[PDB]
Parts: sequence; structure tokens; C-alpha cells
Amino acid sequence: AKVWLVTGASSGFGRAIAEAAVAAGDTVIGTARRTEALDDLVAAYPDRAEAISLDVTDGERIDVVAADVLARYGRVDVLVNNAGRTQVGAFEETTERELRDLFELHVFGPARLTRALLPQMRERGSGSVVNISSFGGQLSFAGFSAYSATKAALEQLSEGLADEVAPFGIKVLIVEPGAFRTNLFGKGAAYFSEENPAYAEKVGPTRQLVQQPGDPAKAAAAIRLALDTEKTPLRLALGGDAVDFLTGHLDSVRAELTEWEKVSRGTD
Amino acid sequence: SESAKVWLVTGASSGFGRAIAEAAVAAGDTVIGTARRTEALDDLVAAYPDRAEAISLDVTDGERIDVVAADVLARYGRVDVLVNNAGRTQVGAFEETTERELRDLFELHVFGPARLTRALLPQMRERGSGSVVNISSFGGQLSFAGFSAYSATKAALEQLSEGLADEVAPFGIKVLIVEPGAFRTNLFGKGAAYFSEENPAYAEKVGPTRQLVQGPGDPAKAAAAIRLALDTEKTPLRLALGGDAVDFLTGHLDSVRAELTEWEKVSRGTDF
Amino acid sequence: AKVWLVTGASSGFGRAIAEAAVAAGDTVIGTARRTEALDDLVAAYPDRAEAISLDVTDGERIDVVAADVLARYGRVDVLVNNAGRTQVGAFEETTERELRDLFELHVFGPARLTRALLPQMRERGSGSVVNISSFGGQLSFAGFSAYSATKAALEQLSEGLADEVAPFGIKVLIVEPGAFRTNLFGKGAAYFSEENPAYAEKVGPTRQLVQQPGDPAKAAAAIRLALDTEKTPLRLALGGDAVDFLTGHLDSVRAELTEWEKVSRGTDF
Amino acid sequence: MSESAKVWLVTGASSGFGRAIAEAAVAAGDTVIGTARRTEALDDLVAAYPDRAEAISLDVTDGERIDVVAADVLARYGRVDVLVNNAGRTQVGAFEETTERELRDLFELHVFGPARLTRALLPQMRERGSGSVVNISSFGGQLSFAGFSAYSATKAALEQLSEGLADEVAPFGIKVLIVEPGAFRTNLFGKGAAYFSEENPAYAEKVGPTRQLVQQPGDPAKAAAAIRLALDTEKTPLRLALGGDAVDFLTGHLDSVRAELTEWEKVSRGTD
Amino acid sequence: SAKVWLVTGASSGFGRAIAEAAVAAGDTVIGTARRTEALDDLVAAYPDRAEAISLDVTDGERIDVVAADVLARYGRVDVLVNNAGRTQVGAFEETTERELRDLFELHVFGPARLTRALLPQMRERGSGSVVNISSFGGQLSFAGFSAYSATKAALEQLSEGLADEVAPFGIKVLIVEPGAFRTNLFGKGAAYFSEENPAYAEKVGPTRQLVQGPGDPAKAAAAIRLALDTEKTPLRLALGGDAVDFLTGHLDSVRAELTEWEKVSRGTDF
Amino acid sequence: SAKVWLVTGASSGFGRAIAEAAVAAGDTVIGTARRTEALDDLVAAYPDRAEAISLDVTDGERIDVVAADVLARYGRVDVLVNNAGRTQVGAFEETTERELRDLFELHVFGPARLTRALLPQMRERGSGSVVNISSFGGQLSFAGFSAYSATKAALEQLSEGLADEVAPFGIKVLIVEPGAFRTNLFGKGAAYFSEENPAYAEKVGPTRQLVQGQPGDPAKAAAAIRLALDTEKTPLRLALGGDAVDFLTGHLDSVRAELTEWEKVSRGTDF
Amino acid sequence: SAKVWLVTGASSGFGRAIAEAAVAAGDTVIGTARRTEALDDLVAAYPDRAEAISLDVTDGERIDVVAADVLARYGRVDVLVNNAGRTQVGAFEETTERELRDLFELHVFGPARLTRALLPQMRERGSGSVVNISSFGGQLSFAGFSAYSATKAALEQLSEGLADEVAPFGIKVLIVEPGAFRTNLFGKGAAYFSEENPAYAEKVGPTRQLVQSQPGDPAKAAAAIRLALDTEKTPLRLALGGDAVDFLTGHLDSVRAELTEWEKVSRGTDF
Ligand code: NA
Ligand code: NA
Ligand code: NA
Repeated sequence: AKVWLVTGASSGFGRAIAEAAVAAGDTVIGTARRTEALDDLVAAYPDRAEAISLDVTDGERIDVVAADVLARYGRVDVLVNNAGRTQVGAFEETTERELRDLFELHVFGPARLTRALLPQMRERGSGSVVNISSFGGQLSFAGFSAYSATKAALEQLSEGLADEVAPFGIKVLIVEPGAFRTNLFGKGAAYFSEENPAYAEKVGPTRQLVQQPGDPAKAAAAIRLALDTEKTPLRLALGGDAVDFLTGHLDSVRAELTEWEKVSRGTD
Repeated sequence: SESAKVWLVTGASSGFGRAIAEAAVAAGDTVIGTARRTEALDDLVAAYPDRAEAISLDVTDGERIDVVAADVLARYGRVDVLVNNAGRTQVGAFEETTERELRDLFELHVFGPARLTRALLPQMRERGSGSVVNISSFGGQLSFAGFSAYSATKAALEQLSEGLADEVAPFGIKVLIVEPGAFRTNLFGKGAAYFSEENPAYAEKVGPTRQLVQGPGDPAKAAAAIRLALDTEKTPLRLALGGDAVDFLTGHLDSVRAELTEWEKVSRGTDF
Repeated sequence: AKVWLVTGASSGFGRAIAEAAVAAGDTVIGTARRTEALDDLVAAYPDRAEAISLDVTDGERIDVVAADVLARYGRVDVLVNNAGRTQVGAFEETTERELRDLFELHVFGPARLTRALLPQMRERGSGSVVNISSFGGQLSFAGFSAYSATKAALEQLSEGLADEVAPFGIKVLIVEPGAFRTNLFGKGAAYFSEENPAYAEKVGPTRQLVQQPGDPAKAAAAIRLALDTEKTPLRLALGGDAVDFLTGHLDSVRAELTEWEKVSRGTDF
Repeated sequence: MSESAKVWLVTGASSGFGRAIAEAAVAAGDTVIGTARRTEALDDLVAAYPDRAEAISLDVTDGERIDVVAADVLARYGRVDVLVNNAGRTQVGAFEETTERELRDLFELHVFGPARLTRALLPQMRERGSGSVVNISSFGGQLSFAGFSAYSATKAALEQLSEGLADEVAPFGIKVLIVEPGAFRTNLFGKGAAYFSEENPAYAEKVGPTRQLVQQPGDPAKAAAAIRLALDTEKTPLRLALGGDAVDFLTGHLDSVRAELTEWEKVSRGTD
Repeated sequence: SAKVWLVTGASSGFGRAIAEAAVAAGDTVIGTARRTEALDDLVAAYPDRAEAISLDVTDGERIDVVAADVLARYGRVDVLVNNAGRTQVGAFEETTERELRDLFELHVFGPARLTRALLPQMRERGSGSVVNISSFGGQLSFAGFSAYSATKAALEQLSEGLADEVAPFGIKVLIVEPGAFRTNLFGKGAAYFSEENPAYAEKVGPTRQLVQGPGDPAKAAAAIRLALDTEKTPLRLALGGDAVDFLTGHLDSVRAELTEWEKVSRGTDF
Repeated sequence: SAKVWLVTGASSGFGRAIAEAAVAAGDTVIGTARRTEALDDLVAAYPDRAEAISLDVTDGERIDVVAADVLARYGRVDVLVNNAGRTQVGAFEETTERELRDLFELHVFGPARLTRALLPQMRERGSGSVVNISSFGGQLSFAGFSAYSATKAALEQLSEGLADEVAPFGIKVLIVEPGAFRTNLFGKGAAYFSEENPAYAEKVGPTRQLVQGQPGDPAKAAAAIRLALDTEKTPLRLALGGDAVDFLTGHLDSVRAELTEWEKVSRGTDF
Repeated sequence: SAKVWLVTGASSGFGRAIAEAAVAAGDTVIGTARRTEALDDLVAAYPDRAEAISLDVTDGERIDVVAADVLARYGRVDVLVNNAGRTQVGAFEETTERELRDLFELHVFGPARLTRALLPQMRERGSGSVVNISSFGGQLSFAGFSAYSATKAALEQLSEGLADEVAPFGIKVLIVEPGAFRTNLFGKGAAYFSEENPAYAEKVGPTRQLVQSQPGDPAKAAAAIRLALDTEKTPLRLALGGDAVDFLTGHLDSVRAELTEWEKVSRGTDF
């Protein structure tokens, strides 16, 4: 029986991941902004699920919650960083406040929480850190700059960490979903900047993209499968759409590198 | 007669930025180089007293970014090429990196450059020409032991750059992500570097990264390649510089591709 | 020759109103968070259109903008409070911050601008205050509580003011649009709270409503028609969808009042 | 507690309509928590009903104190069946005379306070699958006139919060009632605080009459019995008008809004 | 007879070797680090003789708390080793006041406060050792080393003055002046390098290389223990040939210059 | 040509003597003191070539303002002399953290900030002098003198590293190491002596006696400084007084002796 | 029945002498000092009748805590001795405001605060002594001694007013006016010297030398204080040492002569 701590557990992937752990017999602590958002999970598993109030934006609260969960449970086996939100807007339209906020949620908060729980994993010689990224963690396009920037920062913190904690048997999994249904599991908040005529043609489609094919329950099962495989992948894309964006981007980056390779190598 | 292109280079007092600034002035461009202390740039201004100016700028200071950007526009009328170069080397285990260290690196490498770019974008747009050159690293696409914070900042800068490029292409604005390896520090000097304490839990992994970051590129050749990239009809999104950068980038591309391929069945199976 | 000040002129309905004013021969000051969005308008009418930077969440900047306009233009004849955003969230899912932020854009901001520009209208004995509301200014439903609350506040500020300034010859018009096409004038900002499964059945359809038939240029022309009438209507609904929502809500309020009237009147001494 | 008894939480319970509601609840065998700024105001009711009535100090303006008081009641009583958001102030003055401070203060009392308190008690109502939220509005919740703009703006906001919430929470068996009284007799129950702005010459003719009106009186005891009838009816009305004045005002305004919509309908519909 | 060692900055490099030597010889060690977790490996290896305590030596109030707590639970500290610090390289002109103050905090003020906290109980016993980890740079400087040398020399002179005062109490004061040690077993300490501008690159470049990298830190830790086990403990213990050479060069040059100018020096009498 | 001297702590001791020697030699002097009135005599004697400016060297803000004002109005500073300071004697355990920090502010942080403020214009011109008033205590210590010596040594080492860095720009760095000087004609800085209990009296007592008092003439010290600055190779250090010379030699001898004593153990750590 | 003595500045000199004489007389002593180290031997030698408490009399909050702590644990204080302080020399013009304020904190405000905290329990009991260690300087001054004299004189007059008020309660107030005492046995108190200004050197120099062997025996001084307190009519003032007696009679002679000379003028100003 593993102890799971899942941030943003009241909606989307977080909720589906939290439900799948309790269903498998694990012990889950789900965090959300409002404890009561997880009232149904807790009332159905009074013994193995707990809801805690946590704003991933609040560093002080992160330290309190990490310490309280460690104190009362003795350990965290799996950390899942799922707290977050959707944001679409032109680079120029994104305010510094909106940019800093998204980084608090997707980067600084998850890093602080991860840092708080890493030592007991290292000391035990086992544990998993599961970071909910996006295909956006490797690529961007019109309207997605702030979002991709935050997810790519998360991804590179994960890559670095993974290399460091492999010796301790710690698994780091970067999950890269595409679009998933929201009727059954809900979703996190979403903000869409004013579209000004200069950007509408480019940014407009990204608004549609973010505003169907994916099953959150099947996603959570694939995450558990990847964690339970001998060699856990560093990244797990989820959805045909995510896969398509990722391969197309790998393709164009390699093409450009080869094209400019002689120039690149000539600066030696 | 033609108006000379106006280059604004941040962290232009040493290293790669000083090579880029030098390249611009020797080619006839007008250069505003920035540094925390203007006196850091005395040698540049002494050499090019008519075409080079030194302005005091801490890229961690958002109010000052806005003041400098507005001041440069007021006196030069425009900025043709913005080079976001300011920054530092940083090495430490993820567990060893303090929140303050992580935040300070994001200020320098992400928030400051984002603010400066937003301030200068509108005049590029209204003119219908301009270049934003963001100095990244092979670490803007990949990471390893001791490099987590650095790679995180550069990847954020790269993704801001990818999004922006897609949005401003219709305006004729060029966005260039530069991904160098290590350069010789002979004439131009070196940028600041911080190395976290290495404890025995991480030393075997983090140790080599410290060495990698400490020390053979030619910064002048690198600076020429940037200018070539900017002068070409199809300006690439990325320009890696140096053999090690290319090797690192190719190895990461391969590893990512191989992993995607292996896991593709599972990835595609999550639909209804 | 009238001086129009239009907030949120950057996109959607605000752009259309400002565009209609200049096409009519008036002088326009359009405000937005960023001036760069209004550049083509200023380019087309360089002597009669100006773009000013204004976040209506910032009380100090409202005061500065208002004073600057009155100094350089001498007056404001028509004030249009249009700045704002669409918002969707279950009541319980709305954080206090999401609630207060919407009240800044739709209520406190407009109230402050209006107070600052009211004295000069009152001294001149003419002026119009045009408050961009919604069918939501009179009614609400799942997912729409915060939005409706802000717009209803704005409508009732407008009702009380209208009665107060009528003797000064000042016009107050509450405009109640449905949804407009935004392929021409650009789409406004939109905020959506976290979605909870327990609420999805109800909030679902509202998200979809917000995320077509209205022509914003026709709406702008309707506003000016209403203003040009000697007895300006207090309210001007725009679009069949808005009229339908409003008549639906008026029907149900009326039926309820009738049903409970005996009990209601019975509570007096 | 008797098996059929209900827990009522009434804000602003020490005087006026809120006092009458609190008193009607105890008389009906219910258990009451009444709040006020000075708890000592409710001493005489607590002494008359030691085990079924409690006074708790609360400024609805104070959101931290809201959360504490709500948690306290739920801990100690186990539930709240009926919440009455009654705390409030009468306020009159010209739009132009009202300070931004006075406006924000009235929004805190009438809108943000109740919103937070409601939000805090809604989940125990949902889990139990029964409960009532009773919001004390005014005829002013649907209409305004000279001197009344701030007060109407706040009541209308509270009403629309209620309308939206009502639609969301009906599936859970939760009742949401908007009460719309006129002025009440004050001889037996007293009244709430009241502020009347300076009336300058330019507004005296319009605002004067509003001051008089706000200052045909309702019977608060019968008004409280009507709230209880409305809540006990299978189809609870969304709105309950109270008094001939409120009914006249509300029906007269619906009439005018409808007539105007009719007159302008061709113009309204023509915007496709 | 077991001794209680308190070693600041004990998790990596030289301090960790000093901690290792102590526990290997049967003494008790309290090692400090900004995070207790940095020391997990030492506590794992020596569960009964090593403890890790969180201490940021730039935090004076935390210094008082940690010293009192150690006394409360161990009853004494026999050997204090002021080891916490960092390497720092940069031109005098490029060094910010903040960077200068932070280095003084780590290398001077923190050590002074901690020493003060722990002296009374050594006086009371009539025994103890204060071991201050300096450098050849505690006696000399050169391009890029100004801030570093300044902090180490201050620590040295505090030490010289203290040694002369506490000798009658049976307290030993040892200034250790190491050169470059191998960092392959216990990791390396933190290091900050300033930007190196063209005006200073030729002079400061070689200093960056010198601190970036021939010495055995295990032998260095043994030499410290030997110097303390000796009836007459030297005031200074240079460690490494490189240290000896730097120190001799500076002695020679200071003496040559004193002599060259001596006639002028002596002619200022009233 | 005529040089511009900025002298901190100009109202007493070496600062006063150096300021008077500069103006007598035809140079221009800006002297600083906490109370400008302390420099009234200087300004009255040389109304056109001396100026008094108020400066507390513990106030970095004020340091910045004064440095900029002097550069703005004089156009340059040729010679910076750091003489601001005070004296303290007391057992290491008697010295409060506050007293310790205050000494470091006066002797180290203040002079460093002022030096950094004036270095670029020296570097740019290719000429200039930095004159730091240290002590034999900048190389050595003993009972009662720990705090003082620690601050002076910090200053010495900042000077060593700086001197090496700016030699290529022709800038002179001069560490002045005086012994005991008469104070009846030039005065001196404030002096504090901690409580001296019987347990420390035998060791600390002699140090109090030594700093309170005599042999040295500050006017002659000022001339020796100007002589060192005017010589082709300026020494990095200038001791002043036979007493300082004996202190410094004795310390060199014992440091060298102990190095040699333990040398085999030292070299034994090499792989 | 042994009395409870609270002695400030018990760490050296006179305060230590007084604390020791009290334990030797069989009394109970609480000695207070910024640092307690010097008192270790007294505490260990008399573990049941001597205690050392850390107290900086400049810190009013700490005065309050310590007064309260002693009253709660011992039940009372019979004899309060205000002895904390330092020596200080400087020309009036060379005395900075901070130097003047610091000396007033030590010699005036702290002692006033401690006395106030302990007076109620004396008043309620109907017995007690307040012993204030002044100086001949509490009545007179001369070059270099103005701050010291000003603080001691203020302490003396607080004492004169207090003595008159608390006489009817049976409380004794004793102003002790010592001259220079030997420091080789009991140790030496802190000493502060203002910046030296050459314009004052001839006047202030001799005073500096005055405070920098000494005739007085602190053990004999302690015995005389005890005798003064044991006497039914305790004198208001007790000079100690021939030097003190001579300074004081010199001052009384001059004040008396000047009063006489100007009496007619003085009395001529009546309405
Ligand atoms: Na480096
Ligand atoms: Na000073
Ligand atoms: Na003395």
C-alpha cells in the first residue's frame, strides 16, 4: 500500500489519478483550494482518502502541508503535481502578473513541494514524482507561450532531477497529455486574454484547441502502468493528438539542426 | 545613405555578449550595451565612442527595464535587434537549490527578457521589421545532474520564443533562439557563475557537470554565425553553436524519439 | 461635434462603438489596458481618434486619465463603460478573488469614472452615460452568478443615477446585448472557474453559450438611435437572444408576484 | 434537540427584521444562532431560551471572522439548516455624493460577506441534501431611483448571486429564497443602522422624498411567518415580496421594463 | 576518553573529512549544514556517534539556539571547528557590497558569535580547542581574491588575539591554512565567481583557475588532530606544499619591503 | 600638476596631518568628518584649496552622495585617503557583536564602498592613489586587540588584492602601518576600553597601556607618505615608527619559525 | 536575619568589592553585570548566598524582568546598589550626542528605572537602602569631565529628592562619592574617550591622565559603605578617599565665596 499525495485532486487528471489509487487499495491525500471539493472521494473511502486545503501558490502553506502529511502518514510514496490552470493569449497580451502567476502554479510551487518530499524518498530508496505537463512542455505556438514556458521549465527540472535520483531508485515521470473530456472529472480554471485584431488569426485557433478525445480514467491507468514497469519512461505522452504535436516538433528541430550543422560545428 | 541598425545587447560587458556587441560595432551597427555598472563597458565605448553606448541595467529590476527601453527609443528612435544575453552559469543538485536561487535565476533568464521584449515589440511591429535574439543553451532543450535550474530557465525562454515567433512572423519580425556550448574566455572575459555545495549523495553525478561548465568555442565565429542566421532569407528558429551543443541536442532528440516510439501504443490507447 | 470616451475600446463592442462615433463625425478617446490595439483607428482618423492606456481596476489611473481628458479636450459628452470580461463559474466554485476582480472591472471602475466625469456634464447641462450591461443584468442561471451580480449592480447604479440627473438633461442608457460576432471586431477576455463534476450538468451549457448572431456595428447604430431620442429608454436590449432571456425572466417574476400577492400584502399592519 | 427542530443562523439578529426572524424561529421550536456586532444586544433572548438561542459576535464585513464563526457553529451544532443573510444598513444619497469608500463598505456588508458565509455553509447542505439560504434583499433588489443607487446596486448583486446559485443547487434539494420587504414598524423590534448623505441643492428635490420613504409600514412578525410559509411550500418561490409597498414598487417596475422592451423590440431584434 | 566535536559546514569537502576523522577515532560529532538532510550519509554510517543539525551561520539567533541545544544535550563541546563558508572570486571593482557583506557573515561574524557562545563552558572546564579553517589567503591576497583574503585575514586576527587571551585557561586556538585538496570523496563546497570583464580578465582569470583546480583531505584532517594532540599546539597549521609556498613567498616579500623602507619608517620620531 | 585629495577622518590624527601637508604642498583637499566644524581651521587657512564635507563612513548612502558630489565639482579625485576610524581594546569575549560590526563598518565596509566609488575614474585616467591607514595590527594581534586587528587585516587584504588588480592601470595602493604617535598637536580618534577583569588583566592590561601611552610625529608621517607616493616604485606597505617595525619583524619571525617547525606535516598532506 | 543585596556592575571594581563584603558579612547577594563570568568564583564559593544575573542597565525591559525575577524568588531586596557605569573623558565640544546619551542611560535612566521597580517593596516593608555610586564629580566638574559630572550630578539630585520623600518610610539613601581606587585586585571598569581635538589638548590632557598608582582600597571603601548604612543617621553623602574630599572642599570653598561676593546683587532682584 503506497501513500499518494496529489495536488489539484478535485478535477481533471488529479481527480482521476486520486480515484484510481484508492480503487487499487492505496492511501490518498488529495489537495485542492477548497477541502470540500473532494467531499465525495472522502465519504466513499473514509479510511483511505483525505482532503487537505492547499494553495500551491503559497510557499508557507506548502511547507505546513508537506510536514503535516509526513507527520501523520510517516511518508509519501508518490507525489503527483497536478495543480494548475489553462492560459491562452498573445505573448504581447500576457501581463507580467499573469506570467508570474502561471509560473507560481506550474513551477515554483511544484518544485518547493517536490524538494520538501525528496529527502524521505532518497533515504528510503524508493518513490515516484509524477509531473503533469503537456505536449506544450516541449513546444509552443501562437497563444500558448506562457503556458508552454511554464510546462517546459517543469519538464527540465524533472529531467535534471531524474538523472540525480535514479541512483536512489526514485522514479520521475513527465506526463504529457493532449485534450481530455471534462464532463465526468471537471477541469481546472482557464483564462483567455483579449484577442486584438493583430493576433486573432494566429491565437484564435489555440483558443479552440484548448476549449474531447481523451479518457481521464484511461490516462490514470497508463500512468500506473508506466510506474509499475521495470524501466519507467521519463516521459509518457497521452493521446494521439499529443503524440502528433511531439513527433512533428521533434521532426522540425532535427531538420533545422542538420541544415545548420556545418555552420554550428564551424564555430569550434 | 542608410540608417545604421540599432542593436541593444544585455549583459554586453563580458563573454559572448561582448563578442556579439563587438561584432555589431565592427560591422558598422549602432550598439547600446547594458551591464549592472556602465563602467563595466569602458573598453567598448573607448573603442567605439561614436557608435557604442553603455547603459546601466539590472535585468532583475522590472522598473529599470522599462526606463531603459523607453530611453533607448527616445534617443535612437528604434531598436532593430534585441539580444537578451544577460545571465549567469548555475550548477547545483535539485535538492540543494534554494528557492531564492531558483527565483533569482528565473528573473535573470526569463522574467527580465520577457519584460524587455514586450517593451520593444510594438515598435518592431509598427515598422514591420526586427530581430529578437535570445541567448539560450543546448540546456534549453535538455537537462542532467546539477543543471536542473539552468535548463528550466532556458527552456522557459525557448518556449516563450517559440510562441512569440509564431505570432510575429506575419509582421516580418525574426525570433532567433541561440544554443551555444562552452566558449573560450580569452579576450572577452567570462560571465558570473554560481556552484552549489556538492554533498556525497550527489557528487558523482553533479561533479562532471561542474567541470563541463568550467572547461572550447570561438565567440567571434559564434557572433558571425548569429549575423549570418539573421541575414539569411529563411532565418532558423534555433542556431546551435559548437560541436558539443550539436552532440547534446542530437542525443536528446534520439532519446526522446526512442521513448515516444516505445510508448506510442500506450499513449494512443487513452481515447474513447 | 461630440467627445466620446469609450472604455475597453480595444475589441468587440467597444471597438464598434468608437468606430461608429468617428464615422459619424465625433471625437473619440478609446481606452484599453494596451494602446497598441487601437492603432489602425488612430491611423485612419488621426485628428479625431486617440488611444489611452487604462486599466479600470486601477482607481488612481482612472482619476489621472479622466483629468487628462478634461484638460486636453475640455469636456466629455458621451461616456461609454464597456471594459470588462465574460466569466463562467458555479457559485461555490467562485473564489473570493475571482468575484472581487469581476466587481472591479464591471462595477467599481465604472462607478469611479462616472463620478469623475459627471460634474462637467452637470455644469454644461448635457451628456450621456452609456453602461454596457447584458441580459445578465436582470437575470442569472447556473455558471452565471458572478457575471450577473456585477451587471445587475451596474444596472441599479444606472437606474438611481438616471432619475437623479434627468433634471440636468443628462442621458443614462443601460445596454443589454446578447452575443455578437467577433471575426470582425475581435474576441474579448474570458475567465472560467475550475469545473466540478457535481455542477457540470448545469454549468456545462453556460460555458458553451459563452464560448455569433449579433452584428456589433448594427448594435452601435442602435445605441446612437436610442441616444438621439428625446426620451431615451432606460434600457436597450440588443439581439433576439437577449430579448428572449429578458421576457422569459419577466414572465416568471410576474407569475410569482401574482401567486404570492395575498401573502405579500398580508404582512402589513 | 427535538427530532423535527432546525438550526437557523441569522446575521444581524439583534434588531428589526432579523430579530423578528430569530424570534419566530425560537417560537416554532427551532434552535437559533443570532449574530450581531455587540452580542449583549441579544442578551434578553438568550436568557429567555437558554438551550435554544445563542448570540455570536460578528461583523459580516470581516471575512476571517466569517470563516471562524461558520466553522464554530458547524463544529458545535453539527449543522446549519437555514442561513439568513440579514445583516445590513439602510443608505441614502446621490450617486455623485457617495464616496468610493461608502460604496465598497456597502458591497462588503450586502454582497461579499453573504457570499462568503453562504459558500462556507453550502457543502454541509449538499452532503445532507437539504437546507435553505434566505437572502434579505429589498424591492430595491430589482429597481432604483434618486438617492438609492448604492443600496439598490448591492441588493441587486445579492439577488443575482441568489438566482445563479438557486439554479445550481436545486438538484441537491437546497432552497434559495430572496426576501423583498419594504419598511417595517420599528416600535417593537427596533431598526438597523442608517446613513443619509449630505443633500446638496442640485439633488434635494429628487433625493429628499427617498429619505422620507426609507425612514405604509410592514409587520416584521407576520413578515417572518411568511418566510417560513414560503420555505415550507413544495414549490418555494425564488422571490418573496413583503408588504403592499414592495408589491406596488416591484409590479410597477416590471410593467415599465416590459413596456419599454416592447416599444424598442424591432430595434433590438434588428441587430442580426 | 571521547571528545565532543562541533563542525560547521560538515556535509562536504574539508569539513566532512574532519567529521569523518573524529567519528572514526571514537569521538562524538555534531555536524551542521543549512539542511540536516545534507548530512544523511554521515549519520547513516555512524548512527551512534554523529548527529546532523540545521544551521545557517549567517543567522546569529540560530547560532545561539544551536550552541545552547548542543550544550543542553551533550553537556559540552570539546572542539569547535569553524568550517562553514564558500570560495569567492572576483575583482575588487566588480564585488558588490552585498556579496562582500555575505562573505564576512559566513567567514567572520558567524564564527565569532559561535566561538563566543561556546567559550564559557571551555573556560569552566579548563580545556577545549577552537579550530578555525582559514587559507593561505588569511595572510595574503592577489587579483580576484580580495574579498576572500579579507574575510580569512579577519578570522586569523580574531584568532591571534583570542589565542593570546585563552592560553591561561588551557584553551587551544588553531588556525588551519589549507591549499587545494581533492574533492572526489566528500564533494566540494559552494563557489561564486563574479563576472570577469576585459579590464580584469588577464589578472583574475588565473585566480579562477587556481580555485577551480594535489592534496589529501584525509591526511589534512589527521594533521589537525595531531596538532591538537601536541602539548604545544601551533597557532597556525599550513596544509599542502602549495600553501607553504604561497606563505613563504609573502613572508619574503613583506620582509624585503619592510627592510627597503626601514630608514624612512624609523625617521618619523618626534 | 596639482592633485585632488579626498581625506576621510580629516579632523584628527594622520588624516589631519595628511590634509595639512597636501594643502601646504599646493594640492587641493576635501576633508571629511562627522562634524564639519572640526575642519574650520583648515578651511580658514586655505579658503580656496580646502573644503570640509560632512560624512559618516558608516552610512553607505551618504558615501555615495559625497563621492558623486566631489567628482562632480572637482572633476576627479587623485588621492583617496581612508583615515576614518576609532580604537577599541577589550577581551574577545567582552566585545559585543554590535561593537564588532561597527568597527568593521568604519574600517572595512565604508572604505571599500568609497574606494569602489572612486576607482573607475582612476582606472579611466590611468593614474591615482589609494591610501589606507592601517596599523602594525593589520598583520598581527594579541590580547585585547582581536577586534581592531581583525578589521585592519581585512582592510590590508582588500588592499593587497586591489593593488595587484590595478597596477596595470598605474594606480598606487599604499597600506600605512603606524605605531604610536603624539596626539597633542593633531589629536586622535575616539577610544573605548572594555571592562578588564582579573582573569584577563595580566594579558589585556599591557595592550591598554600601549594604546593610551608618544614617540611618533604625525607631520613626519605625512611627509613619509607623500615621499612613498612620489617614488617610482611605491611600496605596498609603509610602516611608520620603529615600534611598528619591531612589532612587524617579531611577527614575521614567529610566523616563519612556526611554518618551518611544522613544515614536514604541512607538506605531508600532498599526494 | 541576613539582608538581600542587589548590586549592579558587580563584575568589577567597586561593585565586586561591595558584593564580596556582603557575602563575607553573611548577607545574600545578587550581582548583576552585562556578563556574569567574573562572578563565577563568588557563586561557586558561596553557592547558596551568591547569584550572578546578566543585566544591561541600558535595557529597560530587562531591568523590569530582573527586578521581578529577584522579588519573586528572594521575596525582597533590602539593599539596592546602583554601581553599573563607565569612566568617560572628552571636551564638551568633542562629546557627540550619542556619547552623552549612552552615558546618561548607564548612570541615570537605568538606575532610576531599577530604583522605581524596587521602591514599592521597601515602602510596604518600612525598611531598605538605596546606595548610589556617584563620584566627587557628582558635585563639580572641570575640563574633560563634563558628561561624567553631568550624569553623576543628575543621579545625586534624584537621590536628594528621593531621600527626603522616603525618610518617613524608614528607607535610607546613600550617595557614595569615591575618588580613584586600585584595580589590580578587583579589576577595571569600562572607559570611554571622545575624539581628541588639539584646541583642547592642554585642558583635557591632564584629565585623561587622571583617569588613566591609585590611592583607594575598594575593600575599605565597601567597609565604609556598610558602616554608613549600619549607622542610625546614615549620611546622605559619603566621600571616599582624600582626593575626593579635597576636590569637594575645593568646590564648596569656591561656590561659598562666589555666593558671598554676589549676594547683594542676588538679593537686589526681589520685587
Ligand atoms: Na566558471
Ligand atoms: Na565616520
Ligand atoms: Na582607562
